[PDB]
Amino acid sequence: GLPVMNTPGSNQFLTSDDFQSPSAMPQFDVTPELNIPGEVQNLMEIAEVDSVVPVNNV
Amino acid sequence: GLPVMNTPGSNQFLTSDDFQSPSAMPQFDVTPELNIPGEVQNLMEIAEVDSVVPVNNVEGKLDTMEIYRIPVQSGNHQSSQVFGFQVQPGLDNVFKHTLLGEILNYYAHWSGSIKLTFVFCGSAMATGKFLLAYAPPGANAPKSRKDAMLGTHIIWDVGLQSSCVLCIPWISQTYTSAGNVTCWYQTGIVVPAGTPTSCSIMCFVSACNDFSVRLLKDTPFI
Amino acid sequence: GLPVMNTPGSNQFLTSDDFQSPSAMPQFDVTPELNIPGEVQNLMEIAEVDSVVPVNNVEGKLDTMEIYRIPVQSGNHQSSQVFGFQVQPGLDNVFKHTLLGEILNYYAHWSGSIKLTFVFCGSAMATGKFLLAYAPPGANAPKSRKDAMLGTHIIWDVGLQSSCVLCIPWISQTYTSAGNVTCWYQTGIVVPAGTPTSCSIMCFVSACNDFSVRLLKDTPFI
Amino acid sequence: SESSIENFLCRSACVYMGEYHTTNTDTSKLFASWTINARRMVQMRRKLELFTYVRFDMEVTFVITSKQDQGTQLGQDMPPLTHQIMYIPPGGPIPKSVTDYTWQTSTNPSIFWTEGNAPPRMSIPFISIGNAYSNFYDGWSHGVYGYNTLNHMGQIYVRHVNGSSPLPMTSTVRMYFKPKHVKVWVPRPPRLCQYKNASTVNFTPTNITEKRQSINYIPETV
Amino acid sequence: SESSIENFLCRSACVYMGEYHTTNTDTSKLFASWTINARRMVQMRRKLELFTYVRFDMEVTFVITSKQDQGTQLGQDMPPLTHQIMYIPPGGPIPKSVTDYTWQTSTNPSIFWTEGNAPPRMSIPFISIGNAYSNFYDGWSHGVYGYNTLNHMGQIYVRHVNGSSPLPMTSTVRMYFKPKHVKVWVPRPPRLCQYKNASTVNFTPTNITEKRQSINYIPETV
Repeated sequence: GLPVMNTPGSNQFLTSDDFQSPSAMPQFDVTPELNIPGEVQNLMEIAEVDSVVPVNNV
Repeated sequence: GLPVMNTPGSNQFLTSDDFQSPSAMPQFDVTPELNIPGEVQNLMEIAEVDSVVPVNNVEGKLDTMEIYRIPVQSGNHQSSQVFGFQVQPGLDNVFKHTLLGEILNYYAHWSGSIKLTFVFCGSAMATGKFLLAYAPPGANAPKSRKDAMLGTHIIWDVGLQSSCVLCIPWISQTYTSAGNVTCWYQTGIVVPAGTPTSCSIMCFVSACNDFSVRLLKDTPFI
Repeated sequence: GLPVMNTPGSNQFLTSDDFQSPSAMPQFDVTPELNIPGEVQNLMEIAEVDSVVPVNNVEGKLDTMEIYRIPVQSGNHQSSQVFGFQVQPGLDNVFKHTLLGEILNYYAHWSGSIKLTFVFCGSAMATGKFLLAYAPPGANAPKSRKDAMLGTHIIWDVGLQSSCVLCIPWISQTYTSAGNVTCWYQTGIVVPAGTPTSCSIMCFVSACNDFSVRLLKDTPFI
Repeated sequence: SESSIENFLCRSACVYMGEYHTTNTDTSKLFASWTINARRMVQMRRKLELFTYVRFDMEVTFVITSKQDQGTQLGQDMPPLTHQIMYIPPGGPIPKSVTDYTWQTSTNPSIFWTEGNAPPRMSIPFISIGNAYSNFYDGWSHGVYGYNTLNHMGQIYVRHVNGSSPLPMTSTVRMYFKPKHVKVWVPRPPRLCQYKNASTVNFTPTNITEKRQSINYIPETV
Repeated sequence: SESSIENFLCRSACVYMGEYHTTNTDTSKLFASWTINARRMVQMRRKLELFTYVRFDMEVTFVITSKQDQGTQLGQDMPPLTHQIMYIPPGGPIPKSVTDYTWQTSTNPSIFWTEGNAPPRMSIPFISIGNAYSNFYDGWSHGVYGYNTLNHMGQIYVRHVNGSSPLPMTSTVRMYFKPKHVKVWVPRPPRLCQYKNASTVNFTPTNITEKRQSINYIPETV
């Protein structure tokens, strides 16, 4: 039932794929999140901080 | 879960397929497009441009600019032939390496209509007449000026026009079975004193609006 | 992503499958259709055409036109038999290579009804009578003119009609167990002076509107 | 409904079985080749001769097997083999060896495939500058009788995609062919002669049908 | 519609065929390497020289085969082999041996794959800080003529993912390349010269076209 046709690219492991995955511990409730100060969303938040230059590098 | 059934054709690599593909750099924002002049959507835009025909492709002059010039000679020769060729792009060596010819050799079946254009490059004081005659495919080339006049022709007076344009309808491919064009001296060239002797004709070929090509293939040039 | 489960039957090539297929020339515009006369939708349109039966298929005349002519002889013979055969297309050598016979040998089970047609090809001055008798499948062939008259028959007077048509209802396939048709001299042929001696009958077979065929197979002829 | 044209023709068959090697001393035994005409498979040939003009798409599936030679060398640990299957449209270049540049041209559609997967498959549109194919042609090419240039449909080449100095193996290909979306015109009578060659309609004279005892003979009813 | 830019270019081809071993004494024969420039595959090169600036995505499929050496050792029972395929963006580190740390860096996208499965495949966006690639550049790098630094597109490295002290096998890779979502600008005349090297536009002078008998010569009509 439900005729189906395998396309090429089947049964390969591609390192950059984004598929669903089976969970190994389904009967497990994770610890809730805590509001820790200083959350980072983006690496530009680190680059936009002053830092001291070693100009006298002789 | 979700019962599923593999059909034949699974796990093959077909060279002509059109499937989705996993991207290797998803965290990457591409450079935006820039509006560069001269964008092309279609190869017919290249074929519909005039290009110069190497009509004088005889022995000795194949690497000079002299291949492009038709040699009009002076004196009284008012029945002789000036030039003649078959209209067969892609196959015949005259039309083979033009802009229309190079595009036609990527395809295996093509058909359309062709525009020819002739230009007289003489001095401003020269006058005379020519006869441009067209025979359909299947018909023989004319052998005189008289039987060329009995077909489809046009009388071109270079003292009044510097150019004459010609559209040819029935063109395709598969000892010719093609049409041909010939030019005949009606009068001869008359000059005043203190002018150059010889004169020249050039020829331009292009494609009209309707032109079809099918079955992309390999080009037989490299 | 999208959990999926392969069922058995995956990655097999089944000769009778009906799947999509990748095209090898997607950048190709096919030639448009032309309205040619004589389009066929169904093989019953070929079987429902008359074709000439080789009734006189005896030894010696199998490569001449004489195989198609039934030999009516002159004189007074007003009880003898002219011809007789079973009506079994596809199997019997009489009906085997007609237009209806060749179509029936591509199928393993078929059933329908048949139209026969007889034509008298004599001179315009000949007159006489024949008896055309039909026995159902299971019944024996008649042995005289009298017991053929006691069945289903028709009296055909060739001085008034040149042709006589006959529909046969119950036809199928699996020392015959089939119906048969016979022809008997009722009177004999009467001529005036200065006419040819012998005369001939021809026969045409076709299929009526209801005809069914099943189980496409190989043909046993090449 | 089983006598419809589509159910009568849309069926698969093996049309060619060739063999080709990885290394040899012949250089023509290193690839497999087949010109695609519809007059060299006796399966579909007689079924097509009932019609004068046909128009269909084509679907081709490939079944490929390999073996190692029994010459001298055992203990190998070879990876799975790769195969290239190239279709040439009518009007494309033709290779001469397996090392040719014509295997790499951008206009011949090609399929790459490795063993263990599902069998490969590609589909072809109606490739003709005319409006239908021609099963019959009463005339000349331009001069060969019976053959015209509108029934060109292409070729198929197969080789191994090894590197340099490979291991000796020999492969076999079966090409399976199937027509789709079929339309026919002008029915013809069947072929009452054994086919002699694959280009003409030549034959020997054969009898019309088979003989019997007399014109009155009917076999005995069981 | 078959002369559209997308149908003219969006087609696959083999661009590189390398070989690499599991164990050797050379340490450069233990991995496979290819710099990705669009001037070293003669298939797509001449088709791209009709345009001045191009912009496309890239799709790459890999076909990989293996064999065991014929040296000494048979009777093995090896599991299926694993292969690593690493792409380096323009500006990433380059390995020197198969044991390098650069095979493990988090910013080179990599694919792991084992034999018997479907062939691997990844897709690349338009990677240029400029707005289009350049088929032609009249100038200097900063000094090499004709070469600029905006056509960097990356490299490809392949090795075996064995453990320690492996078994001797040799593998071969075919890289198949295909462009998608193609846009072109500023058409150019075709290349009437055979290509000499893969970096410059150098050539030898060739004739414009081929010769004929005279300027009046037309072959005889059949």
